[PDB]
Amino acid sequence: FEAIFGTFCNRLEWVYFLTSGLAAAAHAIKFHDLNKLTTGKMLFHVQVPRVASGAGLPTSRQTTIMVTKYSEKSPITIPFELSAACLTYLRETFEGTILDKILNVEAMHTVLRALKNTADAMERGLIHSFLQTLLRKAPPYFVVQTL
Amino acid sequence: RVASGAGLPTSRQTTIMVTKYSEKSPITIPFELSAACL
Amino acid sequence: VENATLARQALNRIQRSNILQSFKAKMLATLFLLNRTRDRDYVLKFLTRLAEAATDSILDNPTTYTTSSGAKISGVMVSTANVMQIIMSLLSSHITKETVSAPATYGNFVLSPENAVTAISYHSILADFNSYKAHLTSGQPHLPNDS
Amino acid sequence: LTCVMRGYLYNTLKTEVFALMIPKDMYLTWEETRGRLQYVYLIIVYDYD
Amino acid sequence: LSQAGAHSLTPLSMDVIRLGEKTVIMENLRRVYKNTDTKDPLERNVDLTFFFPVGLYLPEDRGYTTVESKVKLNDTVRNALPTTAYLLNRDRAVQKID
Amino acid sequence: FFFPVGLYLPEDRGYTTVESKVKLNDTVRNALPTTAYLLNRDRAVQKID
Amino acid sequence: HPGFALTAVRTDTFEVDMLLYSGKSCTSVIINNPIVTKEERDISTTYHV
Amino acid sequence: MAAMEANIFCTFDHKLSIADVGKLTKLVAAVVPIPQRLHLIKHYQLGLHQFVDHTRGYVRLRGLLRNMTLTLMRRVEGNQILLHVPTHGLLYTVLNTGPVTWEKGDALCVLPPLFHGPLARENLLTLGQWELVLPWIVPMPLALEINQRLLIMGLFSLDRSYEEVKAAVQQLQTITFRDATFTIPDPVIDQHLLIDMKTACLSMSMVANLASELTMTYVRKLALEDSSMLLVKCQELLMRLPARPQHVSPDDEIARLSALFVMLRQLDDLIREQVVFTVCDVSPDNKSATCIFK
Amino acid sequence: MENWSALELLPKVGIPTDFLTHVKTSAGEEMFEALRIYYGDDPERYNIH
Amino acid sequence: PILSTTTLALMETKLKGGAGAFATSETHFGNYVVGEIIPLQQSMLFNS
Amino acid sequence: PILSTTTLALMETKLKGGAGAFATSETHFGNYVVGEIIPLQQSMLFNS
Amino acid sequence: LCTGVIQKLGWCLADDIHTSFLVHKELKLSVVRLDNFSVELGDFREFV
Repeated sequence: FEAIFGTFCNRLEWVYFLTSGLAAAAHAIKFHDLNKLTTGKMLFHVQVPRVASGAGLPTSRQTTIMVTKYSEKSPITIPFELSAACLTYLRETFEGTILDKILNVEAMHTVLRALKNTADAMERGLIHSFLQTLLRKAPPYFVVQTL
Repeated sequence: RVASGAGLPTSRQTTIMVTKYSEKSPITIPFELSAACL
Repeated sequence: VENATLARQALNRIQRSNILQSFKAKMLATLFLLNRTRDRDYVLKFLTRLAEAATDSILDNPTTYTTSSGAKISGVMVSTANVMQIIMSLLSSHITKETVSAPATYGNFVLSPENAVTAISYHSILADFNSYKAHLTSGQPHLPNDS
Repeated sequence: LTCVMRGYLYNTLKTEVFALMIPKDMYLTWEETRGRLQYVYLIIVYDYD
Repeated sequence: LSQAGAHSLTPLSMDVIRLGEKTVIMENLRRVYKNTDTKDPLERNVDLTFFFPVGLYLPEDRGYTTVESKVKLNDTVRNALPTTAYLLNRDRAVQKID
Repeated sequence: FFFPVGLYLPEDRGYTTVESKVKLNDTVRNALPTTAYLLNRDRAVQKID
Repeated sequence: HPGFALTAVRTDTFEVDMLLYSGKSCTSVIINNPIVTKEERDISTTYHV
Repeated sequence: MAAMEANIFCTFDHKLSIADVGKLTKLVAAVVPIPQRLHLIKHYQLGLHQFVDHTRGYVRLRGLLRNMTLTLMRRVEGNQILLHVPTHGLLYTVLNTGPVTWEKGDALCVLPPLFHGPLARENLLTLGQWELVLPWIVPMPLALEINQRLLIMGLFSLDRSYEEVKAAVQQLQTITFRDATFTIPDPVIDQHLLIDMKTACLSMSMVANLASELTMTYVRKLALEDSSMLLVKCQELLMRLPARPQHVSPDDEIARLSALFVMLRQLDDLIREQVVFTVCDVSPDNKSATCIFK
Repeated sequence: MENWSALELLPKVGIPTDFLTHVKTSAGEEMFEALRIYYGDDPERYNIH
Repeated sequence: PILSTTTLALMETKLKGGAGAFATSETHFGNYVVGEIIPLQQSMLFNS
Repeated sequence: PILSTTTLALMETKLKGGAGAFATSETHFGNYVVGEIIPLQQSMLFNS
Repeated sequence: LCTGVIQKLGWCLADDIHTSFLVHKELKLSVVRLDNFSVELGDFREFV
């Protein structure tokens, strides 16, 4: 004999953004017209809490404060591909035999598996790009502990 | 895969097939009986 | 286990050099570690690193080796008598004498008739042939279980 | 024989692609590393000996 | 922004820790980079810059010693003039730089 | 296991860390390395020459 | 020995597991639907998202 | 590995104002080069500001631009630029960049921009001290006489005083092709220019050797009897010094003419860069055209 | 030399995988034998003889 | 600063010495030890 | 590396000394002790 | 004339280029092999 016991495919873990706890630091909004904007600015207006003081001593003043922040840009990309034989066996059945049905269901399953792997890669890349954009503005511990 | 950012060449789809084989190791014990019982 | 994250392709010269460095460190550190030191915490840390270091099997029967009150068995450590009783005496706060389930008999596994026909014809065995044939004709590309 | 003028080299039904073979002595590269795309040419150089 | 979206909620399990009435979610990201290609960005290569001298000359008008009970060198002008330094490798092993 | 016998130290880099613990006679039969001493299976000295 | 005290400088890189902490909703990320982009060739048709 | 991406998305990581995107909306159907091809590229490699040297070698920029990959601009939006790498022999619209009037039928070349810098005063996407330097698209005879005057400047650079070169550049920089003046920036010496001069002198020596007596004497044989203005204008650049030919042969001289055509081709390829656009119909405001052969 | 068409075509039982190291390291350093590491999608599984 | 001694003798007391001996810095007449300001030759290759 | 020495007196001050002496390695003017890197003599005699 | 000649044959993927061998009547002949390749012909240009 040769005793082919078992053929084993892989089941990938379907990790999403909101399933991970890293989305606790995130505020995930979906906005369909995102590519039509340049940048998102945010404005803040603070006047300071002053304090009275004793005479023979200079005092404070009302100082307006306006601060402004901006958004960021980080596109991502996954290039999955399909052979032309897969597209040929997906649409075009012929001769009605058993093996033609096997090739058709194999074409359907490789397209489905490529789509699922592409979606999983998109989720992992979203987590990765969020982590990159998070780490690119975090100061080290000694800076904030000094401050 | 992981979705890479701009200006970075990313990996394409990749499938890996491996094979594991069995190991045979037989065992044997000899033992003898006389003809006085027979 | 301390370099699984970092290497993701064929190894570099620096990577294999760090592997050799960790070999020459831990081989000198961990020979006769029971004969060297006999504290509870380091031995427990070494044993839990040894337990984490192995990978789990591809096949696992979940209902066998069930510890009473519903616990499950990860692994088994075998040794000689003196080393085992030294482990017993050194860590008494972690040993529990418990009755677990066990598979009562062997795994009776037999070939199908079509397995025998393929075995005499093409000198090979594909186990659970009927499940392969039925899932192939149906189109479901994932089996429930293997042989 | 069936040759091609333009396009890829493939079996019928496009089940598998066909490769181009060249012997080692006719093979010639002029750079230590290659780009993403590279053209393949033909060179007949004349030794006027 | 908070008015925009985040309508429904679902429960899911994770692990937290309590530090001065502040509960914070502990997380690791091995499952997102298990059999992937890109490097995990929490694994990082930091780099320090070391420096050491070799071949100096301490002044002899104020020369002294503090290990005269611990060490003893013979009367040698080569001993009393530093030209080599001794350092360690990434392994604990004596290296020489002349 | 491996060990040197008869290995010669330099004199220009001569030093001694252990002088309160031990002191030897000035004869070079003790000040030139020509023999060595190891330990047996039991903790006992032995001489290799 | 010449009249020279060369002072050596060098660097050493270390493979280091860091850790990161951020507060809840420290930044808001807006996204959109994925954009399927086709690309056709004779031997295969790749895609882009 | 992955194949060749027909569509290339570029992303401006730096923050754009509305005026820059408004200027970029006028840049549709324009040609831009890229050094490498990826599906999602950064904005530094796009353009030509990555290759502006302090040498400012126009032959160096020309040879570098010849090895880039040409693309067309499309679908300008927020921090994203579609680039279509065009395929062979298909129809494509195009928008002109340099101040050259275009006609129909004349093939076009791609060229580095003349008078590059702040002197041309181009407000093309200036951000992070990086400009968007657009390669010019010129017709055939403009690029031909540009390469010709560069090679003539190179051949005149040898064994001449510096003020002789300064008296030559005021003659050779003025090109008035199609009623629009143009100037040659910084004609200097370069090792690539040395390579062009070496192959030019070798090809000139070879065609001087392979020239038969009838080719050498046809100008005198025509100037003894015929008379025209063009004959006079081509005779005055020649030097001073019915007979039967000594020896002629058809089969030898056709081989001589084939090898001579080969040597003139090996001289011609220096000034003729490449055809990259073949115009069918321009827009009547001379701001756009259609083309083939990409 | 194993029938990889028989692996890709036949229905396969799914598992939660656990390689100790990264799987491409295990392929590039031969923990196993006959490692089919084709990239993209090779359509050679389609034609059946 | 990194552990670097000029003589092999003053190196040897750093190996007979106990933990934290690398942080010190002793000098002989024409010899000296500069010690490491952080025990990374004492601990980071010694986690075992 | 195994425990080796040059003189009987230096082996005497090694063996007479306390536990952990065999990990150290001292040197006299012309005599020397190399010490075994693991305490195998210590462990193998101490479990006895 | 035409000391060398040159023409375009095609373009490859620049990653499938590898060494294989041809066999004809049990005779090995080692080859460079280009898997995903498309032909693109052109006339004989020349250079001297």
